[PDB]
Amino acid sequence: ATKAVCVLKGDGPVQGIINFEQKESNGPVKVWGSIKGLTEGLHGFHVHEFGDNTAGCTSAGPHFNPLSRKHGGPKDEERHVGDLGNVTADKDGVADVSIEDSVISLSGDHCITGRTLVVHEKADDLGKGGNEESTKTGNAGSRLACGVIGIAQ
Amino acid sequence: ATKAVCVLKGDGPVQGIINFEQKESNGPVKVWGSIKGLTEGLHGFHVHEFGDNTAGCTSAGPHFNPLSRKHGGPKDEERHVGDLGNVTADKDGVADVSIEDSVISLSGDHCITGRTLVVHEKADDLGKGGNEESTKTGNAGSRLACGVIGIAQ
Repeated sequence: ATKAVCVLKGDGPVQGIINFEQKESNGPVKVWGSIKGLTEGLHGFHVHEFGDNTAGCTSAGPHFNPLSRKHGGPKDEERHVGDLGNVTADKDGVADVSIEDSVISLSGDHCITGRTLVVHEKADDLGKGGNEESTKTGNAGSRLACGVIGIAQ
Repeated sequence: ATKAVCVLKGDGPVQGIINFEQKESNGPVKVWGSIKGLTEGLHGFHVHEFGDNTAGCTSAGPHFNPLSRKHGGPKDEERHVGDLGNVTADKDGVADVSIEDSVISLSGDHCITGRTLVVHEKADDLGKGGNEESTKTGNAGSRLACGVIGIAQ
């Protein structure tokens, strides 16, 4: 696939549509779209391992981390595959997403189609938060909204 | 042993959890779950082509038919990869699913992970209905509930 999509929905007002494009299978994935319903500021934006919503966003499980690295920001060398850092919501609760990432893929071993994209409660501390949690999850909080990533047209 | 899962949802009361499992790359895919909120009797059960929920179950597009074949029943040679027949709702609207299919897969050209499972309004006529529509969609009509097929634990 060269296109994927995620419709992000949760228990609250957080909702959004996230588009993925990877026109070259060994090039970067472009991530763009919008999320509304958020508190102002920074929110962690991760790929978790399972496209399982059988019990809400918790059942997506951990970060997508198949190389078993430690948690970082997307620009770190030491990062999970799913560590896509933060989106930023304006004063109106709207987050315009514009990410380019060379670690996630739409195919192969780092393929994220069939897994889950999560927007979290607070900001991802990009591994620099100063406690044990920071280097495992980024302290980003609860899961506000999520959606299994699907093959798009 | 690769596993997949689907949570079905729509604008109405139809809700279900469907599980997929394929022990071996060549082997049969086991499909199993429950669907509630259905009118008693038979409902088309199909894999549609995109994991796109952006406008409800309608985004999911057509049947997953990569081999351009006529619609039939799962038991038929001539069918869509997506053609998993009908599930049966009991008098209380509950469909118990236990299925084994050897044309869908969780890998390869015929992989359904990132695609959409749809439970339809009507019985799918299995291509044995006597009209032009029968042999495209099986006259299963409306999409009651759908969900992107995601990677399970």
